[PDB]
Amino acid sequence: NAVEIQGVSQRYGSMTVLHDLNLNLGEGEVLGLFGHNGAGKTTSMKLILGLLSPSEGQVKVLGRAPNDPQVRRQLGYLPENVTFYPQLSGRETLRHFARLKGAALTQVDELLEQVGLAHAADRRVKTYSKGMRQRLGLAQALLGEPRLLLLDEPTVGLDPIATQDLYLLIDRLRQRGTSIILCSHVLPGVEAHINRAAILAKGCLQAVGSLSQLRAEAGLPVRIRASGISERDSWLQRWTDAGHSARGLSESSIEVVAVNGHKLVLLRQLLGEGEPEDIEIHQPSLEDLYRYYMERAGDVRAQEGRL
Amino acid sequence: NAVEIQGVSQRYGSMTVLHDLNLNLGEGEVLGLFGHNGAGKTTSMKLILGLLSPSEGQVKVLGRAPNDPQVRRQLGYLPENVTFYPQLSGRETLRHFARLKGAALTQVDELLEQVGLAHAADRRVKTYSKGMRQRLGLAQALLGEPRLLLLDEPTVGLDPIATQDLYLLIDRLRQRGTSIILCSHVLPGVEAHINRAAILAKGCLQAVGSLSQLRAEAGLPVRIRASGISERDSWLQRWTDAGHSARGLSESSIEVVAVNGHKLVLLRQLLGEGEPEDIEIHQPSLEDLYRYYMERAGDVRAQEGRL
Amino acid sequence: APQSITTLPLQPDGENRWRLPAGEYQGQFTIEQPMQLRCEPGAVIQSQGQGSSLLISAPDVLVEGCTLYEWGSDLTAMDSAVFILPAAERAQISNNRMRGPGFGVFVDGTRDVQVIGNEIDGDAGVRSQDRGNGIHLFAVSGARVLHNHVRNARDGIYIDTSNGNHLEGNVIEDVRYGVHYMFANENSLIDNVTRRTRTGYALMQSRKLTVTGNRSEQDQNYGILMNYITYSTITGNFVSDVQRGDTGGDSMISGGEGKALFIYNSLFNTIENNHFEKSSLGIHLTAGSEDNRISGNAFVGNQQQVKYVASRTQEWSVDGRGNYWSDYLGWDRNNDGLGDIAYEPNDNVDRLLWLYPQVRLLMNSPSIEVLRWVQRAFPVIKSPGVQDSHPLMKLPTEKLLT
Amino acid sequence: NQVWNIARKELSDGLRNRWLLAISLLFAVLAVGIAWLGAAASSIPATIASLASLATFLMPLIALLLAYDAIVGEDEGGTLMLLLTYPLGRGQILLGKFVGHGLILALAVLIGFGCAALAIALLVEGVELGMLFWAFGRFMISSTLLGWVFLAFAYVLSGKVNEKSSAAGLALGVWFLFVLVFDLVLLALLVLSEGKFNPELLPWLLLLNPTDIYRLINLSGFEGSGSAMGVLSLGADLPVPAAVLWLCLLAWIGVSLLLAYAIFRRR
Amino acid sequence: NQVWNIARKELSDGLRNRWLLAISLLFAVLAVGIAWLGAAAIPATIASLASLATFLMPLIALLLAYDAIVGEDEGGTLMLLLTYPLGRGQILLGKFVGHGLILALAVLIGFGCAALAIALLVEGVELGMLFWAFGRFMISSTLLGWVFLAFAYVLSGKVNEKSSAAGLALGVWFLFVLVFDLVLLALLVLSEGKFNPELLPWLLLLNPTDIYRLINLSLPVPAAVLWLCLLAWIGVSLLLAYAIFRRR
Ligand SMILES: [Mg+2]
Repeated sequence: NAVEIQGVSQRYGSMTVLHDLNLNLGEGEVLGLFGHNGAGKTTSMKLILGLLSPSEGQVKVLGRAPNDPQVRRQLGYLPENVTFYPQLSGRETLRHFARLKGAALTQVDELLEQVGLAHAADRRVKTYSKGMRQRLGLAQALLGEPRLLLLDEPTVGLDPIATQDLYLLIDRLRQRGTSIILCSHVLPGVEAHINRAAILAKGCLQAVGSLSQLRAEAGLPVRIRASGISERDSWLQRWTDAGHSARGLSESSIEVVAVNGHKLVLLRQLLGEGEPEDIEIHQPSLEDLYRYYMERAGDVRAQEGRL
Repeated sequence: NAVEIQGVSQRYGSMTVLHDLNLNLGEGEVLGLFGHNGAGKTTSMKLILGLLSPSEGQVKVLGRAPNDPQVRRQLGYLPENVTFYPQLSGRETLRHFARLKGAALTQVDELLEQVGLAHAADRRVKTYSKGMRQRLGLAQALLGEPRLLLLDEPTVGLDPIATQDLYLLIDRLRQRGTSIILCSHVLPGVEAHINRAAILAKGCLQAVGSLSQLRAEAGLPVRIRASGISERDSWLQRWTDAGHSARGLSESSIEVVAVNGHKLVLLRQLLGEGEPEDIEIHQPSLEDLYRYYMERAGDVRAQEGRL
Repeated sequence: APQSITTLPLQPDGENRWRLPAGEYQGQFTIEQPMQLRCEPGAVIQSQGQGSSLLISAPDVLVEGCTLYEWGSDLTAMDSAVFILPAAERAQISNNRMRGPGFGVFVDGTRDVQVIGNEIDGDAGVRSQDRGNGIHLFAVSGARVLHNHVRNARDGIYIDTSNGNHLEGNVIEDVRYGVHYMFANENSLIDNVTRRTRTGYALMQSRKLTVTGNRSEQDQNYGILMNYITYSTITGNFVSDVQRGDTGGDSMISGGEGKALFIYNSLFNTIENNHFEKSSLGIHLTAGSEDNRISGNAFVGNQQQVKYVASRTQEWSVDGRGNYWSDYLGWDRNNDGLGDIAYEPNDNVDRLLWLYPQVRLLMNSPSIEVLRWVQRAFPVIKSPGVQDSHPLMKLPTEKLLT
Repeated sequence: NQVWNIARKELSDGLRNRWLLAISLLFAVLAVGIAWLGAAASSIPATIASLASLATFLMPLIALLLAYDAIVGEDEGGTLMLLLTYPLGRGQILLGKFVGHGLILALAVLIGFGCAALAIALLVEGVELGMLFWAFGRFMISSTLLGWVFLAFAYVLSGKVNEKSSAAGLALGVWFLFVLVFDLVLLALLVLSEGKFNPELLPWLLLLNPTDIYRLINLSGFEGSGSAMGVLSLGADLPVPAAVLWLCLLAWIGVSLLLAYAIFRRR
Repeated sequence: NQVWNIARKELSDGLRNRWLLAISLLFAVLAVGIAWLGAAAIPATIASLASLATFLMPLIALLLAYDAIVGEDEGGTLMLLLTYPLGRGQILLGKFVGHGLILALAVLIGFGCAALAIALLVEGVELGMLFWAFGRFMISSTLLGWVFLAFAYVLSGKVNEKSSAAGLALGVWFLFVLVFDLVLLALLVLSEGKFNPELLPWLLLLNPTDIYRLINLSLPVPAAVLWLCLLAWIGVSLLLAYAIFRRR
């Protein structure tokens, strides 16, 4: 396993800023830490690196200790809102970062092409955009053969093509065997590429699992909309006694809500009879799950429309 | 009719950075301009505010002149990235914009309850986060009953709870009768709240309309994420030979790119043979629609997961 | 001690005029009769080393052309070469060569004595404390000592309480004091040159006297030292390169770093048209000696121009014409000879160094360079010094350098 | 009016600058300290030329500390692009910034020369209170004008640059040039030519430096010596009267403010 | 060794600083223009050059390295660099080598043209005394600059923002060049009954600019203690900077 956090408890003074977190990241998975901007996410991201030390437990990066020099040669990182040395060049910043991590200089000009920075290389860092610097900060994270990545807000300021092309680079890496970690604050946009999310509140760790495992645990409805449905009335009432609200839409269509523990028993009941006619399933998204788990154990909702 | 851009061919340096768009806007609709980091979005965002001059074209904001003071009272704006005045307080910088736009000073406290900032009011702006400045930057835009918002990426650096509730405030102002123009770059996520999108690049307006109108205009496949499948190779030897690109996401979880006439008949294979634990059907989103229009006119996709 | 008549003098003319032929002589000699004796150049009147060699007691004696050698050295009994009594009025001592360890010309109580054109080489081995005076003058009125050459005596031309006398054109080399003055009221001295001397001109307590055209070349620690001189006139003196050293005795002065002019308690005197060149101190003005007419000099090349340890203002320009200063960084818009801005030679930080010598370690600091510049920007902190409105732009002493 | 509504911001933003209040209290404790040393020595014409030299070093400094980031400090802060979408013009958010920063310099020198008057009327016994009020009234309404000149310079050098790190380099360059380089270039032109370059043009070269026009106004009545003036002793060769010297100081504002508006209008 | 790999960065980043290149050009013109007024107008001109290099070589050192640590924390690259195979010692000592060779070159453009203006404009300068008095001058001016380099790492590591780092770097520059010697003069001319002036040659050792001028004026102490007291001010303040940098 890549990261094996076995019950750590980080504390600054008297208060415990991270209370009994216990994670386990497999070597091919893509994990996403989601929490508010307090001490929930960013202290746990530092404990994986060598920046802090667990005051009650221990971590295990790649089956070692988190500050060994053999570890950090095969570990990228990308912090949120970095600005590099503005009088240097694009290429000379990477050639400086190549000698520190021990990666060869031949890998530098590949990586400037790999993030699409070859046209704006050999120019000053001060005449770069916000999204242009994020390509450079990504390019140093792929130095060497990184067996672990920690991308903290990797897609802000980027093009929507370049956002989409970034996750194609991500999905290449998680098939090549390098587990990575996302740390984002925009949940649609990462919710297609998260293999298993690790949403946590202010203090503790709330829920970790796959997206199927979160929706099966958090009882939350689904919108199983189905057009072209024949005969419309006994098909309508057979969900009402089943415990659903069948909306008799006019254009031979029936909207079926559920609780998604009865998910699979309705899909074959919509597919096995022979008249589904181009249905649409609308699962509850990640921010709806984020709305649930924060309201489950860590606040109240805002007033009717406030924030 | 809020914004009636009628044949604006903006050229400076005789370069034609904005070539002949004809963009209306409804009285309550929420338009989304989703340009690149080039000449498309940010040129047309300046023409609505009146601070840029329309070379050979008319811009009739609110049926009046684009730079009257009578329309700038009835308009709000939020810029790209602001750090307002780091020595001033929280209330006083909002009280400063109150006398500028001519709003009454009773409104400056109720916005600080509306924007969740009353806990952090009367404090220095150099102590605010990136999120709190974006919270403050919304509060000046809602100042003095605004009838045309113009927000550029309003949710960056913000909490996912506060991101979700900000769109409720946007949905509050749509029902109040105020047109709103979002200009974002994080397009998966803003598609749940816009009523029409305006995707443009290479200067020219490429396409416009609602999200139903673009999918009708552009035949796009349906992503069928299937998690908890029987075996990986039992299906990826079959869906690939069926002419459907299908990748992997985990140990036992596949996604399937259909051709929309074979979505349902191949969903018969998924349920009637080897039933998984969860099936999610994705509509063609705003993100994948955005990829089509740039490939319609302009740039070709990258190769082997670069960029 | 024989007499001058005990020699063999050949009379050339019968008007009491004698002529001693070439040939050596011996012992002391005494003039008791008004005999105008001359000498051939081979008349080496060499004494044995005791007594005053040529004592003169008669008036109107024209001693000429003698060559004296090795008289006594008892300075208490005044072993001179030529002793001249008060009754020996109007003596002429013309063109003589002297070599001996005592007084060269000791006169006292005389009137109109003339010591002209002589060469008095004093000593070589004595420590400049027992060599005796070159030309000693003790309360004489009317004297005329002209164009002599005294070398390696003790304290040069000593003058004690002599009222009216001229010192014209005499060369003084490698002695302790060049010219010493003691209570010599209404004196005069013109065009004298002092070279390599532990004090060039001692001017002690003598009033109303004229010091004009004199030269001081490479002397030690005191160029012209004036103590308690009143109504004097210092016009045209050239004092050059007063280097550091020590006087060796430290009797009336102390050792100095090199001062071209040291004014001590001199109240009224005109110090004009002088030239103080390349010494460590151009002029030292003590606190008791103030308000005297000092205008027209040339303070060139000195490492520190004026030393004035006071806080009283001192204008150094009579009738609107001042002195030429080498470091005067001024301009001249209205095309006169005068500069346009006044020249302060001393800062406030230039007087902290004189008051406290430990500030010499801090003298190269940038804060000191701040402290020099803050006075130039803020004149409230400028102590009232030794400034002169309208300084000169060109050298006024263009002739004294030859 | 909108010009006062944006002036009320800068009046409440410049007074929270802690770097201003350090060097505006430094202007108060030095103007008392110069006037206290002028009381123990008595003279009178040296404390005018030293107070005018103190405000030569500090009233350009407080003016350039305030307004070097007035335009470019709002442009890269993002709040300038927002402000043009308010019912304003580019001429109102510059004249409003000039009124807002101008009342700070009118108060930073009323603290300084105000406490200098109380360190003279309570220190020098038997002083003429009419002559004190007249001389320090001329110091108050002319050190603002020297301050408003360098305020209008700072709007010129902020609109031209587009990065705040380069605005601080130019504001330090303008403060070095006008205060203690132009006084040394004019000194070195007079020394090395020995006053024979131009006997009539060189007094008119004082009018191309507003710190020298400032010193020539306050040293009108109390001339005294020439060595306290130094390079400012060329003012006796100027045939211009005193009333035009006020107007030549006001013309340094209006030329360098209309230049500040013409640069900002094509930002 | 990775202490050199981060030193090659700071050479390339320091030489493109426009603020440094403005002052280092201004340092070289004032070093010829003082030498112009000392030859056309040699221990008398090496003391006035010592007062010049006491003004600007602390100012050059504080312009380079006031934002060395806290400028990287605000830029976010400091948090990235600690995740590299790098100790906190090699980042600080590697910046000290990298910033150190800049002002070891800035005196070679500073005094390299000043020694050119003396050896070629006196014509009989007796250059055998020059190559040892300027060899002692260029060495001792670098070590003065390395003190204020190590002073800049102490104040950068303590603060949390780049704006308050320049507020302390200006404050350290005012205190150590022209406030410490003015309170030495104020302890002399205003206090004499409670200020022993024989003690004052030992209080000159508490100021690295003062130790800089004393090895250009050759005094109760020898020269070799002053070289070991200037090097101890580097070695203590770098050890102080390393102790602060481990507490971020
Ligand atoms: Mg003149």
